Amino acid sequence: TKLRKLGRHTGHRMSMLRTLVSQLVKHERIETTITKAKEVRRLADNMVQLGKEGSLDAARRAAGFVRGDDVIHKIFTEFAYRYKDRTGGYTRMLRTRIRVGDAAPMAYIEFIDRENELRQSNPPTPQPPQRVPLDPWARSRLMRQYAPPKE
Amino acid sequence: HLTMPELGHFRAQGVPLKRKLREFPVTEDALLPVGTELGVRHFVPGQYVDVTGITRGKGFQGVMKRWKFKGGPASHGCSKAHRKGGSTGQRDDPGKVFKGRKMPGHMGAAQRTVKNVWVYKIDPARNLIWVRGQVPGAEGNFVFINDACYKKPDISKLPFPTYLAPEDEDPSELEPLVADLGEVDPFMLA
Amino acid sequence: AVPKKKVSKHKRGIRNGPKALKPVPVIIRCRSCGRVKLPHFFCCSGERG
Amino acid sequence: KTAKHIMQIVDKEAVEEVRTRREIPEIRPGYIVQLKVEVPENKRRVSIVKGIVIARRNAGLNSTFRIRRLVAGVGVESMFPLYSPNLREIKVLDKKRVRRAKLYYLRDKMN
Amino acid sequence: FIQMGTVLKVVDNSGAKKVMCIQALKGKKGARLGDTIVASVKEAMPNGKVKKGAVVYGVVVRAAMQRGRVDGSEVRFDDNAVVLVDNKDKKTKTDRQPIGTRVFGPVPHELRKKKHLKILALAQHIA
Amino acid sequence: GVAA
Amino acid sequence: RSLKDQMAKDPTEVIRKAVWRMLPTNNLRDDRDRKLRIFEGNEHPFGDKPL
RNA sequence: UGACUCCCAAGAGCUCUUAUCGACGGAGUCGUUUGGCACCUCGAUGUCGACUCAUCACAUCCUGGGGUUGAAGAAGGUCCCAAGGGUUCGGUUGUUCGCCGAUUCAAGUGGUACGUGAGUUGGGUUUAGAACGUCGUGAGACAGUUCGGUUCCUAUCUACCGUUGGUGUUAAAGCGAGAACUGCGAGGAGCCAACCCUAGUACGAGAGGACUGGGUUGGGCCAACCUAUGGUGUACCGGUUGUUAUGACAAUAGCAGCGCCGGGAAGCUAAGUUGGUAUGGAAGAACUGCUGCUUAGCGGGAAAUCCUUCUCUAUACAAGUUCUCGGAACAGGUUUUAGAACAGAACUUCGAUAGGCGAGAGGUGGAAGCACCGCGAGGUGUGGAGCCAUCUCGUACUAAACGAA
RNA sequence: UUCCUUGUCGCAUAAGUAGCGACCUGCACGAAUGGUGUAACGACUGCCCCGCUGUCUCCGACAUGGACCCAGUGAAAUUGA
Ligand SMILES: O=C(N[C@H](CO)[C@H](O)c1ccc([N+](=O)[O-])cc1)C(Cl)Cl
Ligand SMILES: [K+]
Ligand SMILES: [K+]
Ligand SMILES: [K+]
Ligand SMILES: [K+]
Ligand SMILES: [K+]
Ligand SMILES: [K+]
Ligand SMILES: [K+]
Ligand SMILES: [K+]
Ligand SMILES: [K+]
Ligand SMILES: [K+]
Ligand SMILES: [K+]
Ligand SMILES: [K+]
Ligand SMILES: [Mg+2]
Ligand SMILES: [Mg+2]
Ligand SMILES: [Mg+2]
Ligand SMILES: [Mg+2]
Ligand SMILES: [Mg+2]
Ligand SMILES: [Mg+2]
Ligand SMILES: [Mg+2]
Ligand SMILES: [Mg+2]
Ligand SMILES: [Mg+2]
Ligand SMILES: [Mg+2]
Ligand SMILES: [Mg+2]
Ligand SMILES: [Mg+2]
Ligand SMILES: [Mg+2]
Ligand SMILES: [Mg+2]
Ligand SMILES: [Mg+2]
Ligand SMILES: [Mg+2]
Ligand SMILES: [Mg+2]
Ligand SMILES: [Mg+2]
Ligand SMILES: [Mg+2]
Ligand SMILES: [Mg+2]
Ligand SMILES: [Mg+2]
Ligand SMILES: [Mg+2]
Ligand SMILES: [Mg+2]
Ligand SMILES: [Mg+2]
Ligand SMILES: [Mg+2]
Ligand SMILES: [Mg+2]
Ligand SMILES: [Mg+2]
Ligand SMILES: [Mg+2]
Ligand SMILES: [Mg+2]
Ligand SMILES: [Mg+2]
Ligand SMILES: [Mg+2]
Ligand SMILES: [Mg+2]
Ligand SMILES: [Mg+2]
Ligand SMILES: [Mg+2]
Ligand SMILES: [Mg+2]
Ligand SMILES: [Mg+2]
Ligand SMILES: [Mg+2]
Ligand SMILES: [Mg+2]
Ligand SMILES: [Mg+2]
Ligand SMILES: [Mg+2]
Ligand SMILES: [Mg+2]
Ligand SMILES: [Mg+2]
Ligand SMILES: [Mg+2]
Ligand SMILES: [Mg+2]
Ligand SMILES: [Mg+2]
Ligand SMILES: [Mg+2]
Ligand SMILES: [Mg+2]
Ligand SMILES: [Mg+2]
Ligand SMILES: [Zn+2]
Repeated sequence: TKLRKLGRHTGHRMSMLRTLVSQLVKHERIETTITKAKEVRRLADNMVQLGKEGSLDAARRAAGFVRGDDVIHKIFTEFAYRYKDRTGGYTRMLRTRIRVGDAAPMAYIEFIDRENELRQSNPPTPQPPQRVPLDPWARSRLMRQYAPPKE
Repeated sequence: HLTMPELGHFRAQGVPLKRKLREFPVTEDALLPVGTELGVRHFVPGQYVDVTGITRGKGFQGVMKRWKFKGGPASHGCSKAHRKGGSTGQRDDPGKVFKGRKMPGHMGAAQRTVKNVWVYKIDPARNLIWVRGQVPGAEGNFVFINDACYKKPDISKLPFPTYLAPEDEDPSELEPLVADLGEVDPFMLA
Repeated sequence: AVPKKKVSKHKRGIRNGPKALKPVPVIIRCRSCGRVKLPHFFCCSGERG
Repeated sequence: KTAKHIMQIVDKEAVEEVRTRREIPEIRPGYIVQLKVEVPENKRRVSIVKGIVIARRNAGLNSTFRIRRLVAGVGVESMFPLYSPNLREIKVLDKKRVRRAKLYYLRDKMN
Repeated sequence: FIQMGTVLKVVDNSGAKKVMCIQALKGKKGARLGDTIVASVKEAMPNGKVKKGAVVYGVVVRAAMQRGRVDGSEVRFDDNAVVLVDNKDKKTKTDRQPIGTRVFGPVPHELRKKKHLKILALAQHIA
Repeated sequence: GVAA
Repeated sequence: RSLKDQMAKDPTEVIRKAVWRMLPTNNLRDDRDRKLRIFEGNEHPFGDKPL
């Protein structure tokens, strides 16, 4: 994974990310720059996974990251009920406009599968069990193909 | 994956679609028809080959990395010229900088050839070849293997024009072939 | 270092030649809200959102 | 990705092939080991090395481990590849309790 | 790397105990294990074959920089130590006569490859 | 003498 | 490179270099050089032109 | 004046002028020494030495080929040919120079504003302070000594190192594009030592001791690579100090500019690991011989010259060749082995390109909760436990053609 | 304070135009423009030794701010063409 620096040192960067994730959980949709959203979505999914686990150690690890009591309660009750059957990808990021003043490309980022979302998301599907992969050579034998007849 | 001109080129030649193309000069008695499939048994274990590939990229780099310059001292009064090149010519005769002067610029990601690299092992079931040492390029990229020009192999042992594998062959019965080292121990006659 | 001579209009125009703007090949407008936008820009979601 | 997968398959097969021919026990830091080492540079001379494992690395066929011992009053550290064929015999004698995975403080500690 | 200014302990009975290296005989960066160095005697026993201030030859038998072998093994001692050999006969660029008669402490395996056979023979512990 |  | 080596390598370049340095130095020089066709042998393609 | 070359040859060389030299005297070459002149520059051309970076000449220091010897062999002397590649680290000195020490195949002589300060330094000389010796009545002076003393500039043009955009190269769709090449031409690479066999052979009274030919090990330089080793590894694992907050317990979070310690996978890198330091052809330098008979013809002949191996190259304007497409190629989005922008390469929904999720490898080192032992700090079990920087595999849940575009 | 001069000898170093101690041939020392010493003191000027280190052999990785790129605002010396 490419981890961005965002023009900040470590403490400022991590405090800004924790504030952004807390505000995303609180307001259910925020508009920010695209480069910040591309870093937010990973941690916003990690907190939902901690809430889906819901043990005491997960509660402690999530309280060591997010800010607020409304945030921790919402993650550990409402999101654990909502995203129970979904595997991953609880957030949607969409580019919207260009900011006057510094020409920054802006984007909505929101939690999915709720009322008043930007797009109708796919239904939650359980993952099929792990399949034993083929060898690269056995796959290369099956990957051989000819040009389609059109000319 | 292919554009329309390459799709048409493959469809006209009557071959399956490929990823990378290369052209090798041969003589008249070493030609092969269109559609011949070439394997690892084209090479014999124990011989030397030449590998050509695109080397690893370093980007824009300075003189101290590019050309192993010495630079300036880190102390003793030196000011803002720690890793610079120094002089770039003489004064007034010539009054110009000579061509080929070593200066910073883009480094690497060019084509290079490694000579006399040794074939150790051959696995024809999986079409793998174990070659001793280093090979220019990144992992996941393409290299091109010819015979060595410096240590030329034996004429009577190489398959010509290539190894013609029988069509009645199965990959179940193929064992990997190791290059013979002989019998006289190197570490004992010392 | 200072400029040795004055840059003429010919050289100034040649320098500023390649930096002129160019038109955009593809332009999308939403049929409902009527916003003129580039590809991959979100303006409206349809009804029964 | 396919190239790294190929490399992992090759390493797994090499390790499994060696493990059916030789008996190589699990080596951990803090263990006391005694092994028989043949040096091919010095006319294939075979000797016995006894020491304490202070470092380990798991890298497939190229796993390594470090031994610190005292010979004739002077401390010698030697590193051996685990699956090297010049390790004729390997035995574990004692398992001292440590709280680290690398025991590099033994160089300066007096005993 | 053993280079100009290194101070090395002496591990025979030649009468000297510490030396200061001047240069290595072959090699630009310095001397590795088994290499031959030129040195000057900094401290010596009151009775011995080598006096303080003499210029001597030596063979590095212990070095604190790790050395690799052809099977992928490494060896690393704790200090630097040499065994002095004679330098009055400069026509022999091969195995030299050691000055002393006894060699103390461990000796490396590299001396067979470097043709230090007499030091290897007079050795007691080889490690 | 001369001095800059 | 000596004249012997030049004649062994390519003989038409000798006549081309001899004529090129007697032609005047201006922008018509290559236009007039384009009209000089030199052949090593006695066979030329311009057989149907009014020679 | 200096350096170098040549002419004559008394004499030295046991004999013998010219192997090696060479008195008394002459003829030149070069532009590096010491000088002469005062032609350019005083509305400024920054001066010694060192560092970094070089490049040219050959009057050659080493390596290569030869003639002669007062050359038995080894080691040599002298002269001719040869500029492909090299030509060390330190002590006192500001030093150039030079002396010394340890090496080396050798530690060349000169030019390039005694190369190089809009590339670095500032020890000396050469401003203003102060002192010693000497000179001067004195103010002061002294290529006599000594301590101290501001080194500016954002690159317009030529030059050079890299990367791109446009455009000429009739084609038949006023034609526009994707690949695969040939190479006119240009660049790069060019080394050396030690030991062993031939051989204790040739030669020599003996002591000594080869040519040629073939291997082995090292050093220098050049091109690449990251499996292992070492270093780093600032959003990984643990330990711990001061303080503040969550009321306290329990567990954490901020700050001490990674708080400080012990490890650390990928990535980068050398101190690490690999590959080269060739072969064949042509023409030929000093020299060397053959035919002929005065004019010449021919053969052998070097680390040198030109092709061959490596890299770039059709803007190579006589503008090259082959295959293919015609809603073709582009653009936009997700990225990366690539990267300053640009460009390249992978994927773009009949899709694993990125994120998420699940499993495993790898790192750290034994989580929380519970129970037992102890007054307590603490110790033991459940348990190779818990956690996650990376890597691989499975999976369209999210974003890439959600383009009913 | 000594031109000749890196004077000569000793200590010290592998090697010392330096440093210390001698010698006297003092170009051109010398007694309140003070002579010879001197415990303590010095951001003064030399020399030697220990500990320590990227000053160096020989450089590498990482971290913050510029440099790079996009959107606003927008100088300077210089200039016969
Ligand atoms: O005057 C100077 N230079 C003049 C002209 O600029 C000339 O270059 C020069 C330089 C050095 C010099 N000298 O060393 O005696 C004399 C004149 C410098 Cl002071 Cl800038
Ligand atoms: K002037
Ligand atoms: K010679
Ligand atoms: K000779
Ligand atoms: K300068
Ligand atoms: K200038
Ligand atoms: K100009
Ligand atoms: K590493
Ligand atoms: K921590
Ligand atoms: K503070
Ligand atoms: K005086
Ligand atoms: K006094
Ligand atoms: K003071
Ligand atoms: Mg910024
Ligand atoms: Mg902090
Ligand atoms: Mg250097
Ligand atoms: Mg440096
Ligand atoms: Mg600085
Ligand atoms: Mg400054
Ligand atoms: Mg890799
Ligand atoms: Mg033309
Ligand atoms: Mg006049
Ligand atoms: Mg002027
Ligand atoms: Mg001026
Ligand atoms: Mg000559
Ligand atoms: Mg001889
Ligand atoms: Mg030269
Ligand atoms: Mg000193
Ligand atoms: Mg010096
Ligand atoms: Mg100069
Ligand atoms: Mg010069
Ligand atoms: Mg200059
Ligand atoms: Mg500057
Ligand atoms: Mg000064
Ligand atoms: Mg001064
Ligand atoms: Mg400056
Ligand atoms: Mg060519
Ligand atoms: Mg390199
Ligand atoms: Mg590595
Ligand atoms: Mg690795
Ligand atoms: Mg490591
Ligand atoms: Mg507590
Ligand atoms: Mg705080
Ligand atoms: Mg750390
Ligand atoms: Mg570490
Ligand atoms: Mg001839
Ligand atoms: Mg010939
Ligand atoms: Mg063209
Ligand atoms: Mg495209
Ligand atoms: Mg890009
Ligand atoms: Mg994926
Ligand atoms: Mg593990
Ligand atoms: Mg814990
Ligand atoms: Mg003096
Ligand atoms: Mg002396
Ligand atoms: Mg001094
Ligand atoms: Mg004195
Ligand atoms: Mg008086
Ligand atoms: Mg007086
Ligand atoms: Mg007084
Ligand atoms: Mg700029
Ligand atoms: Zn709209």
